[PDB]
Amino acid sequence: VRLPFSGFRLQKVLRESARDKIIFLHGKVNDAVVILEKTPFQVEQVAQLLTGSPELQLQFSNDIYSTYHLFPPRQLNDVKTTVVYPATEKHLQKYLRQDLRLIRETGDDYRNITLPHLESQSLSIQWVYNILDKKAEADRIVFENPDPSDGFVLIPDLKWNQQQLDDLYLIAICHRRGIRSLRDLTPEHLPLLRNILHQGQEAILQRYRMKGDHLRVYLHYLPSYYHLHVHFTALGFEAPGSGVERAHLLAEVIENLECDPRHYQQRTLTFALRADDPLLKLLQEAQQ
Amino acid sequence: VRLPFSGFRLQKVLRESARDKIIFLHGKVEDAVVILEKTPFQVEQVAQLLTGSPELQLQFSNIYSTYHLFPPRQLNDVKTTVVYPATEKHLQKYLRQDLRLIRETGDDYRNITLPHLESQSLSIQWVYNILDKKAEADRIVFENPDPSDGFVLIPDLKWNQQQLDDLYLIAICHRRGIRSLRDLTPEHLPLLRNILHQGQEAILQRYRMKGDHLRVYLHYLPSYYHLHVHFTALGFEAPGSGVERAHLLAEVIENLECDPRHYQQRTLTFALRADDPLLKLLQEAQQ
Ligand SMILES: C[n+]1cn([C@@H]2O[C@H](COP(=O)(O)OP(=O)(O)O)[C@@H](O)[C@H]2O)c2nc(N)[nH]c(=O)c21
Ligand SMILES: C[n+]1cn([C@@H]2O[C@H](COP(=O)(O)O)[C@@H](O)[C@H]2O)c2nc(N)[nH]c(=O)c21
Repeated sequence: VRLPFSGFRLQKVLRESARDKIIFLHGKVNDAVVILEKTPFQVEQVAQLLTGSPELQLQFSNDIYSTYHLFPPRQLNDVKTTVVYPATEKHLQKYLRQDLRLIRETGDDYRNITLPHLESQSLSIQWVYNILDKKAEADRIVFENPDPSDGFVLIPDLKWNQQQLDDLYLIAICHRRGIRSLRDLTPEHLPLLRNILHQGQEAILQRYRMKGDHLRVYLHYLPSYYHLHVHFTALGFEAPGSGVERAHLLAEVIENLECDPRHYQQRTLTFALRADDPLLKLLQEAQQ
Repeated sequence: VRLPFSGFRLQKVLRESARDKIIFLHGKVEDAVVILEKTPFQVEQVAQLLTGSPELQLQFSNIYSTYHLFPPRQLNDVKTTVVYPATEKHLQKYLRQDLRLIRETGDDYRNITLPHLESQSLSIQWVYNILDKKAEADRIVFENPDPSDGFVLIPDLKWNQQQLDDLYLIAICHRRGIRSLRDLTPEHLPLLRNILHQGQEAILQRYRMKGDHLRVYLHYLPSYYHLHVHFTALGFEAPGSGVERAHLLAEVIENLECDPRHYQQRTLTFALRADDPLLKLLQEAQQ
């Protein structure tokens, strides 16, 4: 009934998520990670509490709505506490997560700052080509249009174990090379984009029995690697990644191109960067 | 204080989630919805608890060890929201349902969605209360009182105001009759900009949070049909901030600048519940 160490000095919040009601703490002892997570409610305990006189403090009241701070008895307050002692530097590194900042990249900013900065790094996407010519992961191919210009390869995301449909996640990687991102799309890629959208959906209906209206289909701007690929996710599955600051629906990307051929070269795209990403600093410096 | 009703007979669990530790309850008291949500942690006060004497209880063990922790009163705050009297619309709104996506064309909005929308929607009495100062007046963060281009920025109902990690404010325009994104024309640009700029700058004044820490957007299919803009901490993955729901204000403004008839002509994408009559009406029109 005690911690495996004496005393706890907070050195750094490695990561928090108010959505999941969780925190990851790094504290020195006497190196150790503590993790605190609020628990699910039990229906009967809450219902029992609400027939009575719960300890409440009013936050506000408007018409039929009202909110409060409730301070319930012991039974509902359980915090799942996961300690990690000792902690190597590799444990502290895998929990660390950087604050994100928003950036609004005009078309000119892309050509002058982002693109040059990207060309100065040499992101190897050799792994992608190995999938495309089946040197790697051929067993995982769900569907393929083999057309070198307008085709693609559909594969399940590495983390989706495939044992349920709640969290269905696939990605489509285009066969054609040199499409770095959203920024390179023009009406020329419309047939490719249409193939991914409608053949991708038809593929998933066949393999997994999931209708098209159960699919969020999108690209990421700022993607993690620079060779066009599209995400197909179950709609019921909510993660960061389908957020508006990063996800662009393929269907809408296609319609933008049909209405406005130069949309993705001329228009301003909004995305988030880690606060320590040199690109963030370079875009800021150029915008003031 | 006390709840605005007495008793509570659980009729049904509308929605229950282990992921984000929240429960939505339909009770008789006359209907009421009572929402209970576990709260984010306060950093300086967890560090205090751990260094003193925690109340622990071993469960699993190995370097991985697991416990049940029962903290003192301060860390146990549960965000409690009551709708009372709840209407039939409230009961369906919060009920766990299978969601389907729909791509609503400009014509689908005029012939199907809007006429359905004009039949009925949730009362907007709370919005009129904020604007007329009969409720929540002492929580106003910034008001531009211009009838047409003005708004009131106020803490969202969802936010318990205890930490910044889940900062959440809404800007509600003073001008009536702007039901949603689909009514926005270039004449609304000065308003939308006022919300973007004056809204962000007010957040900078009050909370010291820069605008690049902020996600600022509208919901399409909003639950309440009187234009209002959401302001959340970027680091907060807020429900309703997914691409199938949220439209960045700065992007809406620029859409309007490039193409004046954008939100009347273009196809929007949103999710509807399976028990939503709108979904069936739209699906019949598209088959
Ligand atoms: C009844 N009511 C609803 N809200 C908020 O206003 C927003 C309405 O936003 P919406 O875009 O119409 O969709 P949503 O209900 O699924 O989020 C919500 O985020 C609520 O948290 C409210 N916010 C305040 N401050 N006061 C209220 O009385 C009130
Ligand atoms: C090296 N690699 C990266 N990815 C995907 O690309 C994204 C970025 O990966 P990183 O964590 O290496 O930046 C992830 O979502 C992965 O799903 C990869 N996906 C597959 N299927 N196979 C690979 O070997 C591979």
